[PDB]
Amino acid sequence: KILHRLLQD
Amino acid sequence: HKILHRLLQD
Amino acid sequence: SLALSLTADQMVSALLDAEPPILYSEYDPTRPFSEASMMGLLTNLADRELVHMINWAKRVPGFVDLTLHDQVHLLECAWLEILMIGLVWRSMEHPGKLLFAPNLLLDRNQGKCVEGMVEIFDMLLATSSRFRMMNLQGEEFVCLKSIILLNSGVYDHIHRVLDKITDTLIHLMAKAGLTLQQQHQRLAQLLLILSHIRHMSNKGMEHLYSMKCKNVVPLSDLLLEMLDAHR
Amino acid sequence: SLALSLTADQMVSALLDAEPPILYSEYFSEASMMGLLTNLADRELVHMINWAKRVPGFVDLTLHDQVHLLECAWLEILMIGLVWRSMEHPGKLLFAPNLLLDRNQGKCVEGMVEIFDMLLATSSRFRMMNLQGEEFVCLKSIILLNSEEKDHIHRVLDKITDTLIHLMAKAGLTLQQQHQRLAQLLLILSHIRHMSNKGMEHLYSMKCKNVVPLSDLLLEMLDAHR
Ligand SMILES: CN(c1ccccc1)S(=O)(=O)[C@@H]1C[C@@H]2O[C@H]1C(c1ccc(O)cc1)=C2c1ccc(O)cc1
Ligand SMILES: CN(c1ccccc1)S(=O)(=O)[C@@H]1C[C@@H]2O[C@H]1C(c1ccc(O)cc1)=C2c1ccc(O)cc1
Repeated sequence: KILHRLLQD
Repeated sequence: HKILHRLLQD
Repeated sequence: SLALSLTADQMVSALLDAEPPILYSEYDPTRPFSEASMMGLLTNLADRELVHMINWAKRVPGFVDLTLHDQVHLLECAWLEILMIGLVWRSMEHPGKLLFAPNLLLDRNQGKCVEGMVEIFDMLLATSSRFRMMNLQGEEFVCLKSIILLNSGVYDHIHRVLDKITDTLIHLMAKAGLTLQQQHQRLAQLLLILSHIRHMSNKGMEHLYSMKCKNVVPLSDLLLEMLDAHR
Repeated sequence: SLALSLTADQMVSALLDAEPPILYSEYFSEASMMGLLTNLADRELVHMINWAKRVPGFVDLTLHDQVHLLECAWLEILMIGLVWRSMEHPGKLLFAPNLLLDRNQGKCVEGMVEIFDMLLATSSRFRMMNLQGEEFVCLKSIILLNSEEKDHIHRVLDKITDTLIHLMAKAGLTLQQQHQRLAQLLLILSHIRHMSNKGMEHLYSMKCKNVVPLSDLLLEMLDAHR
């Protein structure tokens, strides 16, 4: 999910 | 008035 | 007022004495559960509990100082939270089950009978487990339940009374031998759980409204009015 | 870890440094009003995500848990932010510097005035308590974490409680006053939860509608509440 991408950075 | 209103008085 | 002049120990004695009775459900073991029969059981139980809740609230120090309109508002706002903290408290010594009544002890698979209920059942079980791990005391429980009643609809007298209940909580923890740091940490842990009880009540209220609009069971005139207050 | 080793002042300075900026809106109708709020919220969300990674202890959690916390807490966090910046504006919500709205302007969207009134009452409460910046950032972090991993979260929460008490004692409050103020602040979090749940109910109602476009990120957050 989008939230998951933003966090994973 | 509300039932609750009544029960609060009894 | 009168509440403001009570000692901590007097506050605790007042709250313990005001505790409502534990009621039985009208559970009928001769027939299997349906969504409807389950909802009927819980609704009937809650309705009978509400009448004792009203008597209890009038014995919470400071509550009867309020206008009737304000008393109505607080109970309208808080009634499901209050039923819920009661449920979680009496379920503490029943791991994995919710003790709705001495003759109605349910696990989550029985909660699945009603659409949307098992999710809330899981949150209630978790809250009960959390109280069990913290070894919540009965004296602490009555303080928290009174806090829910005074706080959940409050947005100066009410705040002064809430401050007294905070004093009473800390007093209880000190008496139990907690260090000063342990006291404010525990105070905080318990009050943060009230946010989760609020959450559970809101989710439950949403579903209760859904059920009424689907005519699963007849709600009492009282419950109809309590429910309507949230819509 | 190193989050639990922080002093109270370091915890406070860390939270202060992590604060997001105050964003401008693109300041009518149901559609226009919702457009403005949605666009704002969407931009704020990106800053919130990077703010959370600076909340001590948060990045120690699994990505799974980090996602869960933000999905649960994002409206609470937007709301406590709003209430904070509206404190010195009695009867008004400062959504943005160029977007100061009053309860009447909240009538433009259905069901929104009720939430507006609650937000206003919360702002009024913070104003009366004279809430401090250092207290606000602690409360906001508590919302994120509250709303061995579960023990880690609880260890960090205790630390933030310690930090709040530190600020109060440093401010000269008596022991009795500290405990009372700690309780007063944490009970406001119950109200913030309540407002979030009510608002979320409206959001995933106006969604099923298609009133406004709402963004992919927002749609995914919103979807997690159902
Ligand atoms: C209202 N809820 C609900 C959720 C999904 C579907 C239907 C109802 S709920 O939050 O799970 C609520 C908790 C507990 O189970 C429900 C429920 C209930 C309350 C009133 C009512 O008319 C029907 C049911 C519960 C309950 C009942 C009595 C108690 O003492 C404590 C909790
Ligand atoms: C979600 N709400 C809502 C209520 C009625 C109709 C539609 C939405 S709400 O709770 O009132 C919420 C508070 C504030 O006003 C709403 C709202 C909002 C948030 C996201 C969104 O996509 C749309 C609107 C608000 C808001 C927006 C940005 C902030 O920084 C703080 C609050």
